[PDB]
Amino acid sequence: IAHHVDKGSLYRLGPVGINRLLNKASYNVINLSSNTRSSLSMNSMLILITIVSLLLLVLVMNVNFIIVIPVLISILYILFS
Amino acid sequence: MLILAIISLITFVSMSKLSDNRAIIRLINIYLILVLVLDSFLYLLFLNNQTYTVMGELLIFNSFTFYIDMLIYFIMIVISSLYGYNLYNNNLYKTLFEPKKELIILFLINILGALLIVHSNDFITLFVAIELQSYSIYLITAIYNSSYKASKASMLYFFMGGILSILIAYSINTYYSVLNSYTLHSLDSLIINTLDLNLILIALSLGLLFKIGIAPLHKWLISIYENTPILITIYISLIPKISILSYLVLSNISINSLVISILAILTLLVGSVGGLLQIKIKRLLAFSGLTNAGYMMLLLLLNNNEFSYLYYITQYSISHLAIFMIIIFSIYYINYINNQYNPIIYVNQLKGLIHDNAYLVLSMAIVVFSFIGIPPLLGFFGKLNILMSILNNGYYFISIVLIVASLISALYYLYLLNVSIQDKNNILINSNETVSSVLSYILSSLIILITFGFIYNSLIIDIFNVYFN
Amino acid sequence: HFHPYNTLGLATQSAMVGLGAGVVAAAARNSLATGPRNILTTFSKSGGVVTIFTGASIAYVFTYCSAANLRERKDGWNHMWAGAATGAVLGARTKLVPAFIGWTVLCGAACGLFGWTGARFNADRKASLEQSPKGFVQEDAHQTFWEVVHRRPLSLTVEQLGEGRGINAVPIATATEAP
Amino acid sequence: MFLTSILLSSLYLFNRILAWQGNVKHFYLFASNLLLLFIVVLYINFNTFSNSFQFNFELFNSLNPFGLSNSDISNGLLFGIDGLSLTFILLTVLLIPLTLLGNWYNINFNSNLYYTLVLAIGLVILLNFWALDYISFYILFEATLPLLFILIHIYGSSDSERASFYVLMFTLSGSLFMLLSIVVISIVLNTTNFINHNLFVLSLDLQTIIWLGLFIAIMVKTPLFPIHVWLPVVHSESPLAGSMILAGLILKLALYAILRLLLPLLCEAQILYTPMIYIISLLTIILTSLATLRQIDLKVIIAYSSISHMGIAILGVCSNTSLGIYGSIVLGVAHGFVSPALFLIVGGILYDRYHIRIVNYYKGLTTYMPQLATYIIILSFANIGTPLTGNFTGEFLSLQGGFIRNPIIGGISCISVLLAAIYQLKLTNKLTGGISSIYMHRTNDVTIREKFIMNILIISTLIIGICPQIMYNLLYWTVNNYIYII
Amino acid sequence: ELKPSSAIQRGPLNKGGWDAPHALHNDGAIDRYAHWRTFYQERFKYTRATGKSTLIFLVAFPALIGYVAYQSEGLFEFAGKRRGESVTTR
Amino acid sequence: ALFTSLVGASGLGFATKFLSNKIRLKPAGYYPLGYVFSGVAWAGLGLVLHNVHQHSLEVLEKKK
Amino acid sequence: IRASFDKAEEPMLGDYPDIDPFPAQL
Ligand SMILES: CCCCC/C=C/C/C=C/CCCCCCCC(=O)O[C@H](COC(=O)CCCCCCCCCCCCCCC)COP(=O)([O-])OCC[N+](C)(C)C
Ligand SMILES: CCCCCCCCCCCCCCCCCC(=O)OC[C@H](COP(=O)(O)OCCN)OC(=O)CCCCCCCCCCCCCCCCC
Repeated sequence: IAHHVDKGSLYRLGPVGINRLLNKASYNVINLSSNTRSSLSMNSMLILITIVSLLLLVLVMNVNFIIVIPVLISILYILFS
Repeated sequence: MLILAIISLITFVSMSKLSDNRAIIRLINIYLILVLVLDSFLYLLFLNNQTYTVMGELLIFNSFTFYIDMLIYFIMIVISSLYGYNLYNNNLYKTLFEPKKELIILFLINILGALLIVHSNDFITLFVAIELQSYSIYLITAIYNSSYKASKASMLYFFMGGILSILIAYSINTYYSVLNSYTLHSLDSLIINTLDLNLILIALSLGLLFKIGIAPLHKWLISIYENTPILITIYISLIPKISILSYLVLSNISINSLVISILAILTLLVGSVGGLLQIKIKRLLAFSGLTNAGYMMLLLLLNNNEFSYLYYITQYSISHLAIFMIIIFSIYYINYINNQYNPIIYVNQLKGLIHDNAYLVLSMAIVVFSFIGIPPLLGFFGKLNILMSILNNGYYFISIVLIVASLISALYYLYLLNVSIQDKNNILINSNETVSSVLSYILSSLIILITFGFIYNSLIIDIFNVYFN
Repeated sequence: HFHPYNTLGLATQSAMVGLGAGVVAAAARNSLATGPRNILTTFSKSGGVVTIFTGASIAYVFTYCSAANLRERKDGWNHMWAGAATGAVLGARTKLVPAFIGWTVLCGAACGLFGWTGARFNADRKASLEQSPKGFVQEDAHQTFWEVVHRRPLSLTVEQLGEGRGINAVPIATATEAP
Repeated sequence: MFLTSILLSSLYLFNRILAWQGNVKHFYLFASNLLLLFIVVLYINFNTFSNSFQFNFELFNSLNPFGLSNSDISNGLLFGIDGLSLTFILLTVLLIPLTLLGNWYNINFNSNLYYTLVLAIGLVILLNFWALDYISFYILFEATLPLLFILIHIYGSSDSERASFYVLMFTLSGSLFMLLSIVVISIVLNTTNFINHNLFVLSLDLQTIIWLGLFIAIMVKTPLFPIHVWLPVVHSESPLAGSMILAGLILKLALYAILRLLLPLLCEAQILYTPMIYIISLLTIILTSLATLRQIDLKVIIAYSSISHMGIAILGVCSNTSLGIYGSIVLGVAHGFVSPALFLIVGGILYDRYHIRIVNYYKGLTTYMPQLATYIIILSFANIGTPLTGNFTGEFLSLQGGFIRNPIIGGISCISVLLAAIYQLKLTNKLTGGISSIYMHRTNDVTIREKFIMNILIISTLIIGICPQIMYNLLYWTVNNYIYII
Repeated sequence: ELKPSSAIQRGPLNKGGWDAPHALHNDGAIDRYAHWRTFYQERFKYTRATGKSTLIFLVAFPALIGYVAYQSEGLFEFAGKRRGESVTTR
Repeated sequence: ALFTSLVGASGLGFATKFLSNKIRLKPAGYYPLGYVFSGVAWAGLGLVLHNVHQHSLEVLEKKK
Repeated sequence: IRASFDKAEEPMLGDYPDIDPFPAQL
């Protein structure tokens, strides 16, 4: 208990697993704007995707709300990992 | 009375020499002080939420906007004292913190453009005033032109402001194509039922919001805030936020907005987890602005949000302004000054700050526990009164994501403290020259508002009960 | 009361939507990238995004509709089971067992906490405090949610809590009276 | 004018003692000892025959922001006591000079900082027990944490940094959901108050939601098994006074907050949920006291001991019985006596001398320090539940009240008397006996100040142990208050 | 050309006081052992033994004590009892 | 009371002058006249805020 | 090494010698 439960598994839901989760997620969302040599073309193509993608989400969304929850879970998965 | 200041000022600056520039700003500082003191009494016009429309269905004057006006003047009195006063009398700090000739010109034209939004009823007044303040942020960014980073940032800010100005203009004319009207006063709550004004008013809101730093399009603003020098950036961070947000909070066009709710969730997420593994202080300090602009986008979804907004505004403005003024003072104690425009960058440079001017660390601590929301400080009642509006009105998943975002954002706030209260080998024992009395009194005043400002919470609410109800 | 779901219809609608989101994100990944890229590297150097969107869509809506149909009620637990299936699909990309178990448990808990607050990002209009009856009851009535009273009916206490612990339909005093 | 002239005199005297004496610690001891004199004179004028809140004062009202307010309309921050508050205040105030005593020669570098932070934490947890709003309870509930962060970070072991982080992190993260629940109360009732709040009834579906937000914060602060996680490291890497004020007063503050805040207006909720509390209480008594057996470090053992005793304590609170409430109070006060003495024995007499807290170095402390070994054994046996000490009165009435409400949970709750003895005597015989250790060179006997602290903290257990009736005059209202047996 | 100013004269930082002589011979083996034991969680990994203990103490034991606690709420009073009187309510 | 608001706002002014002396790495009583200056300034802000609250209460009384 | 729980602790240890457990009494 003092190793596998107290210091093992309660820290993975505690401060030792949250550090690794936030480390990975922050590394992903910082490297999201990494690749391009030019900041202007990257930001100018990033303004396009949103006003495209938000509009498509709202197209999906007024029809059925259940079929847009996994789309947002997957966008969070690709943005944060 | 900004108009008279600009008209008098640019004629006066055309005739002064370069060496006079500093003292000119001192004059303007005192000028704005006597626009607060000798002209405050106009609050007596605004009893019981009496609103005026001036220049013929063009500018709307209520007392919400009067408070925003007074807040913008107070923060300019601060920023103008930062440019117009010396830090020390060294041969160093004269070539590091030196105003240009035309700097105060663009400052007052910017405040003019930022006031003509919050006071605005029309859409072409909105568009002309956004264009005026957008030009002013273009030129305030590019005025320190002998810097590679500031010129690159001014170009980036030009193109990304041009897109989000043409998106606002497209939304205004899209609104006009379905209603022969310019006001949101025409809407009057019957029309929204029988008319699909969702996509229009939401696209208008978005094109206004992406200029703040809402999170799908947040990287370019963090780049501009890191590239600009240390004095330009405490102005261009604060002003478009409070101007554009107190426009959009005043006119309630995104209520039950699913898109604003997604973007508020996404803002609170990638602002708190964005600025975690970062080592530059303006970066770290600019993702604090992303989360605290996230807490506003919540209040856009609200009806009747004028308490939570204004209190958390003057909260964020004092806390903002104080934490930028503290790392101006830490520049004397660092062992390494690079980059003349931006002399402190890396957050490990303030490392031994408790052994050299320990009460600068007392100051830094008091302001940074207020960003977290610690209850003896003024930041907590701001987060509290946002929470009282969120839970009143049905936003239950928004509330727990707010809380998780506050907990994640406390980490890189406390990283400033972690670095500041540490051991340093070589401590200062005595300094010949000391810090400007009138300029360090401003930081002491900005702390005593944050510390002992929970006193007046009762008084303010009673005053809030009379002039807005 | 309720109405059962069409698992096949909602599943194939979500499959088409996930296919569309996969194509859009693959194109956005091409155009926001470096190196030698052409029209055919959309599904070659895709990073497997279309599998992410497709599997997450089909698994969440199939497990949500199936769990709602076998339980014959709609509440926050169906989002927990569906989010567990989504975490199973997202966690199989990392080909490890304790990873997979973590993705299932924590994604199911997060989606259950989502679906328990109403499963809505935005607000509900009739359920919030501001648009609901609040304060004290004006006269005696059925005390709805968000309302305060001074005294509650004891019959309601026996019906809601139980007939057991220290709790009775008659107070212990007048149950023991001399006549 | 009078009460302002007192402050203008006392701040001047403070400045002069600063200018002439470099330390303050004399003036801090003097001030906290005067606080004792003041609170016991308030105890003399205290009326026990009234359920009322006797000494009331409002701060930060509209009509008088700076000071006292006598108006027909009140929106400031209320303060006042009953018996139930006042007991803890007594247990608070006699602890405050002792921690100010407890580091009288340890801290050398920056004296005035450390003693100011320690006294300021003690004053905040004084005012925690005076409060009467939900918000004014909560403002001071969280005023401690910057002072605790700055105290644990600057001074401590080599691992000061992670411990100061965890005392901000977990404590904050539970207290935020506590704030959520406080907000939801304050927008339904439109009044945060410790006076009226038993009168209002909420819906069962609405009590069902509010109670989770307060209870998981009490799970964080009285560390129950899901988050009992910061407690050993924030002790094991604290300095001395931070560890004493933490384990003597902060845990009992959350034991107070489960009485003051939850049991009056969540009653009809609270009955539906006592088996969940009994799950978590039994499961934090069994599984933390079993994790004590495998420990290499020495302050960490007394930390997990504090977890096990608070796990016994809270199943008397939620017992719906007169016995359980009174037993939880006498456990809380007696553990607040006995436990900082144990943190002195590991931290003051044994870390100031050898500077290493690993258990494996320490053997045969009797033959060079007989009266320390005398202390170590009679403070060991006072911790277990060996009677005539007040710890057993708390444990016994808490186990009895927990046996009322559910007998089978009391059957496995009663084995805590065994499990609390195993690790404590397993530590005690390793410290007390054996040939004196080859690693430890012989050092000084226990000094007069340490023996002074110990003698006080042991007499004050023995008086409650021989006669627990000495403080029933405060509680006999508040033992009947929180009971809901229709 | 940008160096912090000449009027600093910064000096070294001591911690001050008395050099307390070493009352303890530290053991390398005991120190390495204890540093390995306190920081165990940064090298902890899931195996079958971890899975067994994490199943039984975090999932199976709370569920068992849960079932026992919810079944036995209002069963037993023993308060005033007699021969031939049942003590279970049910 | 009007007087306690004055004394406490002057105390806030004494706090600002103290903390502003002590950022400068000065002693506490470095320039003693500035305590009077800042105390009267922050007391004047207390005057203003108290009078505005007086008038707001008097407006609320006239609505009956 | 010799006991079963000592083998259960093996994949956790890193840069630690992993010596044979022997009783200090025997
Ligand atoms: C001789 C004139 C002196 C010049 C005064 C200039 C002040 C500029 C400063 C602006 C920002 C600072 C905050 C001012 C708060 C005014 C509250 C108010 O009253 O706000 C109310 C409602 O507020 C809100 O929604 C919430 C704002 C909450 C402020 C939170 C900060 C509290 C701590 C600072 C306040 C107490 C410090 C007093 C120190 C003795 C409406 O505003 P109002 O229309 O009643 O304006 C009053 C006209 N007054 C200025 C001439 C009197
Ligand atoms: C930083 C955190 C946020 C801070 C928020 C809270 C701010 C607290 C500021 C400290 C000031 C509070 C203590 C002084 C107020 C009480 C003084 C007083 O006069 O009490 C009045 C009360 C009744 O007096 P009255 O009704 O006028 O009739 C008298 C008839 N003989 O007489 C009495 O009943 C006796 C009252 C005894 C009060 C005992 C309080 C113990 C602690 C005293 C020191 C508090 C200083 C703490 C500083 C740290 C800040 C928390």
